[PDB]
Amino acid sequence: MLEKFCNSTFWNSSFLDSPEADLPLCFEQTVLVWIPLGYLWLLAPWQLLHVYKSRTKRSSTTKLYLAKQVFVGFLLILAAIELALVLTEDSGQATVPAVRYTNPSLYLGTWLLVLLIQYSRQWCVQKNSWFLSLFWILSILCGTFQFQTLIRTLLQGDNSNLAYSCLFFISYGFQILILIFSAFSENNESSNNPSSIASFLSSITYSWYDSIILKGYKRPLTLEDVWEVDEEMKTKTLVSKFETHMKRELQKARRALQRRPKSWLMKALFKTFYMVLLKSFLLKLVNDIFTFVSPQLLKLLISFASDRDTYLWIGYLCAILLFTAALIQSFCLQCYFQLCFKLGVKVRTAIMASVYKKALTLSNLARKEYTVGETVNLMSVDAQKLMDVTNFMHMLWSSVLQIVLSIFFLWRELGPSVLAGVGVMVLVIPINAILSTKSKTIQVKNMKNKDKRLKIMNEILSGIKILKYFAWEPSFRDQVQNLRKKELKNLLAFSQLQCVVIFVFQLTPVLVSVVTFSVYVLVTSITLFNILRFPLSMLPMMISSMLQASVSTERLEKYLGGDDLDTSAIRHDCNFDKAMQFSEASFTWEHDSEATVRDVNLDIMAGQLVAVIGPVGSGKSSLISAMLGEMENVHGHITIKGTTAYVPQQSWIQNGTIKDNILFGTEFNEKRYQQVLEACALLPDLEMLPGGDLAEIGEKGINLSGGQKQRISLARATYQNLDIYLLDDPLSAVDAHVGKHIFNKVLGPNGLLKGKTRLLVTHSMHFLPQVDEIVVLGNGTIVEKGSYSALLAKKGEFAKNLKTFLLVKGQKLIKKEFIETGKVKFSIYLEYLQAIGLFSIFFIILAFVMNSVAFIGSNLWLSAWTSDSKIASQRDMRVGVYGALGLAQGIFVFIAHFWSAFGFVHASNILHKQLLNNILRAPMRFFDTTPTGRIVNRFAGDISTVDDTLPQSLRSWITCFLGIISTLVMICMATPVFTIIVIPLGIIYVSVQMFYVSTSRQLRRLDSVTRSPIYSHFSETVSGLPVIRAFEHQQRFLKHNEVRIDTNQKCVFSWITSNRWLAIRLELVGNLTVFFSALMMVIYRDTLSGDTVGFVLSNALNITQTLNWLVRMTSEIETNIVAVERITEYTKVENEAPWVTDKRPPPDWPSKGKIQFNNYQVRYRPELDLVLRGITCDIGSMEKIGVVGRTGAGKSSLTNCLFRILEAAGGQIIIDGVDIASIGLHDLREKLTIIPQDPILFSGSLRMNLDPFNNYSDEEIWKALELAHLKSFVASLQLGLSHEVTEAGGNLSIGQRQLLCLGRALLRKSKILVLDQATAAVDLETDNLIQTTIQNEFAHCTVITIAHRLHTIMDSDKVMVLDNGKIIECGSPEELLQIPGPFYFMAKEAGIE
Ligand SMILES: Nc1ncnc2c1ncn2[C@@H]1O[C@H](COP(=O)(O)OP(=O)(O)OP(=O)(O)O)[C@@H](O)[C@H]1O
Ligand SMILES: Nc1ncnc2c1ncn2[C@@H]1O[C@H](COP(=O)(O)OP(=O)(O)OP(=O)(O)O)[C@@H](O)[C@H]1O
Ligand SMILES: CC(C)CCC[C@@H](C)[C@H]1CC[C@H]2[C@@H]3CC=C4C[C@@H](O)CC[C@]4(C)[C@H]3CC[C@]12C
Ligand SMILES: CC(C)CCC[C@@H](C)[C@H]1CC[C@H]2[C@@H]3CC=C4C[C@@H](O)CC[C@]4(C)[C@H]3CC[C@]12C
Ligand SMILES: CC(C)CCC[C@@H](C)[C@H]1CC[C@H]2[C@@H]3CC=C4C[C@@H](O)CC[C@]4(C)[C@H]3CC[C@]12C
Ligand SMILES: CC(C)CCC[C@@H](C)[C@H]1CC[C@H]2[C@@H]3CC=C4C[C@@H](O)CC[C@]4(C)[C@H]3CC[C@]12C
Ligand SMILES: CC(C)CCC[C@@H](C)[C@H]1CC[C@H]2[C@@H]3CC=C4C[C@@H](O)CC[C@]4(C)[C@H]3CC[C@]12C
Ligand SMILES: [Mg+2]
Ligand SMILES: [Mg+2]
Repeated sequence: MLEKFCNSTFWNSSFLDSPEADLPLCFEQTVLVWIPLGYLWLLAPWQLLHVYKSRTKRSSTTKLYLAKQVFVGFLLILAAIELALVLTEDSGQATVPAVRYTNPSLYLGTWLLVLLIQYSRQWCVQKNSWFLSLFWILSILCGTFQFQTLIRTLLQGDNSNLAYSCLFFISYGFQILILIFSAFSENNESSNNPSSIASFLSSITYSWYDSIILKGYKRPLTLEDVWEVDEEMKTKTLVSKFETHMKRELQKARRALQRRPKSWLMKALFKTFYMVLLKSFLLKLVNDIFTFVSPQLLKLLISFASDRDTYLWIGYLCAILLFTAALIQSFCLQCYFQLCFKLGVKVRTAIMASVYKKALTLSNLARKEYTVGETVNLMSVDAQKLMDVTNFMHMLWSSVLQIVLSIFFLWRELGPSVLAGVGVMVLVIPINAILSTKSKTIQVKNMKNKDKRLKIMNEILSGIKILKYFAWEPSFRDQVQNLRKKELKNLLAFSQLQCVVIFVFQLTPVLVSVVTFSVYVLVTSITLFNILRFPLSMLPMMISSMLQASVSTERLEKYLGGDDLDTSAIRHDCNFDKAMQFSEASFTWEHDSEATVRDVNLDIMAGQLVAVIGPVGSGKSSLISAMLGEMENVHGHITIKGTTAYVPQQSWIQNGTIKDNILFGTEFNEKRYQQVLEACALLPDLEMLPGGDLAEIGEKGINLSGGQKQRISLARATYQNLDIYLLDDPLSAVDAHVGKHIFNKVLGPNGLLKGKTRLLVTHSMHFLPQVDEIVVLGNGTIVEKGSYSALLAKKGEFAKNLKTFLLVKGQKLIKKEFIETGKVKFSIYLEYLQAIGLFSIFFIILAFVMNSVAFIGSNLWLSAWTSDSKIASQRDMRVGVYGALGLAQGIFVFIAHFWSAFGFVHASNILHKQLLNNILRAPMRFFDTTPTGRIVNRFAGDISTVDDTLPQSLRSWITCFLGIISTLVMICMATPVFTIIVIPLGIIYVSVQMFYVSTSRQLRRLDSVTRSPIYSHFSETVSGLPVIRAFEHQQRFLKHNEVRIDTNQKCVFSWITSNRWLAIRLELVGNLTVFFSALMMVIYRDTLSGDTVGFVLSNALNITQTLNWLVRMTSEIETNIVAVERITEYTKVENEAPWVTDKRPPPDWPSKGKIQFNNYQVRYRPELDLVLRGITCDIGSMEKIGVVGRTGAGKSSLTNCLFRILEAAGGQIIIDGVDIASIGLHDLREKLTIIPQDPILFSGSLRMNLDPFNNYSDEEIWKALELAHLKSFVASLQLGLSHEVTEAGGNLSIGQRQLLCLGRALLRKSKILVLDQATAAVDLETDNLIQTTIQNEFAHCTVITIAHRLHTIMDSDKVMVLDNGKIIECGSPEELLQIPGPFYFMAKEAGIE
């Protein structure tokens, strides 16, 4: 009874039938005033409860909030006085309408709830939310109509409720004012990111990002200028949530394998993030619905102009509806896209952090498979592939929806003829199936080859000094080139298959459209067909994305399910009688191989210093590692009471100052720091360093000697002040004086650690009498355990062994990475295109043009065939000639794509070859100054970007440009002056492009400079896992990674937002221009010719869309070319001396050994000082000489300068009358042999490590191995010589590694040989045997020995001593011992005389 209540008519058809239309007022006084109010009411309580949940604190009284409350209150007072006037009018003995009395009460109750909502919000972080703004917008849109009819009525006649009309006008004015005041948002004393504090109208258009883009345009950006991320998007929250879900899923899925890591990391990811997958799904449906509604509005508008007897308001209503629909669709799409992209960033960050966290606790048997380079791949290429699958996920289902709905409209117009089209769709299926199943395995092969290449590259970058000392560059260059060739061969086939898929996808719709009407027997269309082809053109991108993502997900899931390390063997009982107990323990390094340590049982009380001695390969370090628990238990248990401290045999040094390394995360003191430095005799050397204590060290202690590194490690261990100390040979690199001082001042009967228990493993019998108990290990088991005197009395093996024995100047090292500032130089473009090949470009451009001309000719043929040719064989031919054009355009887009694939690969090949070749020829300063993180980043991320992203962008751009050229040519076919409307549009589109490019490019560069500190930190942690796990400093080594990941996330999020800002601008501009063009033709409704206004609209839409796409394609191209620009920098680095020069020495150049220095001077860097000065000496023919000096004197530098690693700063060195500075580097480094101080071994097999040239047979290798005392161990191995060695030679002990190095140097049989501490970790027996071997083998040679053990140096023709780079004494050892000097005192300290 609506009519009875309002005393009016529900709806009159003739009311709007007149040219002037006016809907009934009571309809508006009801439905229009119900929608807005109800929305506010039935939504209010839920938001009230939400505000109640998040009630934390009250903000200050913002002037804006007070003003808005005052305005609402005055509106409420206006409603109240209107109600009072209504009551007064009704009091005059009359019957007022029900609506006139109910309305004011409804308005009063509404304003009251608004006041509460506006107030309650004061307690929330966002003062203006979507609720009120949407309510205001709905109220304005509803009240527009009422105002229209009311004012019309007033114009017709003033005899009405003028007071009512006036109060309604002032009320509508309040509503407009309130909305205006709402979009404003105060700084709310909030200096954080303005993302949180943002009005809804200012948050749907990204108006809060204008400041960053303005400052980027004014001046180049800076890392400090990017606002920090939101609280939720930090690393810790995602890490915790994903860790919980992944652990639950892994625990659930591990039980299945028991019935037999099967299938997970897809359920866990879905379960962790399933809110974000719902909002995007909801938005996609709305976007699609608006996408299908808009064409109907356009068709109705174009049909309006067909008849000239229509009304006036139809066109304006259609234009307004079109504008509103386009705006809403744009806003929904942008939001949907941003949601998809952000979840992509969240999942990437979670994966990276989880991978790093898992890397800390992997078992040895599982860590032997994944090295540093392989894992660095998983946290770069694989994780990035997962970032790219989120954008094309919902479009899978969305495509099927749009296809089905569009097909329905065809059936409406035509009949079952369109239906038959599904048959072709059925065929499209198996073809994709066969092509995809065939292309999946190629990605796996490519991933494996990339893993191998990076594994080789990392070790190459780590071992640069030995490569140069040995001149092994070309072999490794060829080794890398072969793998690159294999990888490119694999990638080519994948590119071809992608081209075939694209061809099929592009060809199918044309034949479908042809066969739609092919069946003549049977019985805007093309517009929808074209629309329908849009969701059926980008599917190949979807297919590639999910294939790559599936392979990545498989390889990560395999990695993350690795075995842990068992710890239920080392019981930490604080309540223990002593401090160490072994109940017949037996541990093994491998899973189930032979037990390295067998049947060990011993116990040592607290405060006892015991020494562990034995032969090479006995198993001492294995025992200490078992104590740490790095081996797999087999039988027994070990009880440990207290903490532990570790001093590894291979010293590990971090990056930073010496003070930071010594502290190792501890409160700085003064009464203990000084004591530690002085006791470890690290004081004199520290004084000589350029920066003193605050001197930068480097990545692996490159800027240090061996003794300095060992003493730094010992000082750190003694400063940390733990309970149990496990020293593994800490007095090997130092000489007699320093060793005696350290033993008498740090660890011994009277030292710093006089109370803590000490367990030291040693090879020298000098400090044995001052110990408490000694143990002699043999074959992994204890042979004899007793005190010094007892063992000597036993007359056992101990007696036999003893009888045989008797910023200021140079603090800043690493320079900050230089970031190009400004535009990208055209030289980069010229270089890249030149690599692809100029001729190849010509063939493609010509082919794509043929596609366009055919497209144009095909469209012209459509135009001719339409209109019935101005009113059946001719018709049959006209219908028939469509597959010619379709097949033509398909084969043209095939040749273009196919031809491009061959080119891009050839370019990626040339670029990588040039980069590798140039990097391999840099000096040592560049290698020691920059960490390996930057080089690895350039070798992996940029190469992957060049391989993958650039082609697609470049192919896409050429399509768009030719598209406009074609569209422009078609438009200019007629209406010649129409070309003018393009110029203002061109300027408008160019302007936004020349304002967003500056910020987009600089954000890209900043991202690729903040990505390396993540790789640079993952390499120094893996190398020092035992120290970290022994010192229990694990929780500290994760906050650094979290910070380093958050820094990169900060740049990535800001980049994605900038893309959205540009789109919402370009789409708005296109909407506005399209709407403006449509209205003008509406005004000219009487001057139209043959309704030509029909197509003038269709053309405008296509033009704007292509223009918008191009302005988006060009920006991407620039940001991706930045990657090639960053690659190019490492191609023009300073080079060393020429490898081979015109000056060529004759064969057998070194017929004798007559090295003769002459006042040699050398400095390591041009900024540092001189390390060698006044060196004048002579080496006689085939003379055995020995050089001995205190640590830091420079002996290693002296023997290093013979290989031209450092250019001479004055003076010259001659070898048989031929100055060294006049020959090629490979003309000298080739003829000499040297065994470096630090033994470094490559990966692969033992044979490859012995000679990576295949120039020797097996028999000579066996003989050389016998000569180096390695026959027993090698023969006892399962595989004779094909045994694999882990990276950095972790599969062998130090003694075996040194013996292997000696055996390797024993093969080249050169003329000049130099020893550099070849017996550092070798027992005296083996030392004597190898000394006899060297004496009997290198008789016809010149040998230089650098050994701190004077036993070997005793027999030599000349003995040289060094102190600070200056030779002090020189002469025969007998003369030096006879005359009281430094050598006599050194020998007396050694106790040999
Ligand atoms: N990381 C490892 N992986 C596998 N096997 C290993 C590993 N380290 C050592 N081994 C095996 O254990 C043997 C003994 O090594 P270990 O380092 O314990 O001996 P060591 O006597 O302490 O050596 P050194 O005297 O050189 O310090 C090796 O020869 C090798 O067979
Ligand atoms: N790569 C380097 N860069 C800069 N300075 C260096 C570098 N290597 C060494 N030095 C400086 O030269 C000093 C001597 O180093 P060097 O290795 O030549 O001494 P050494 O007496 O031969 O050592 P050791 O006796 O332990 O073998 C170092 O203490 C350091 O001050
Ligand atoms: C407040 C805003 C949103 C209103 C938007 C619509 C406005 C511009 C429209 C709606 C109704 C329109 C009026 C309808 C009828 C007449 C009578 C005619 O003899 C002169 C124009 C005049 C007076 C129109 C002026 C423009 C008008 C007021
Ligand atoms: C829907 C929202 C967004 C906008 C509403 C605009 C409405 C109220 C406007 C748009 C076009 C207008 C019409 C345009 C032309 C005429 C013809 C004239 O002789 C009488 C008024 C009349 C019939 C107008 C009435 C008001 C009108 C229908
Ligand atoms: C309402 C806002 C949001 C959009 C702007 C709509 C504009 C284009 C509409 C609103 C009112 C309209 C006018 C209303 C009345 C008339 C009188 C009629 O004899 C000729 C058309 C003319 C002159 C209309 C032209 C178009 C018009 C000005
Ligand atoms: C199939 C492909 C490889 C054919 C080659 C296309 C060439 C001619 C195209 C592709 C990308 C284009 C570049 C894209 C972006 C810019 C930045 C702009 O500020 C100047 C023009 C410049 C530098 C373009 C020059 C022409 C260009 C290099
Ligand atoms: C849809 C609309 C808002 C898009 C219009 C593009 C606007 C944002 C662009 C187009 C031209 C641009 C201006 C072009 C030139 C200058 C002069 C320079 O010294 C300061 C920036 C300034 C003042 C630019 C500011 C941004 C600008 C006004
Ligand atoms: Mg050892
Ligand atoms: Mg040395």
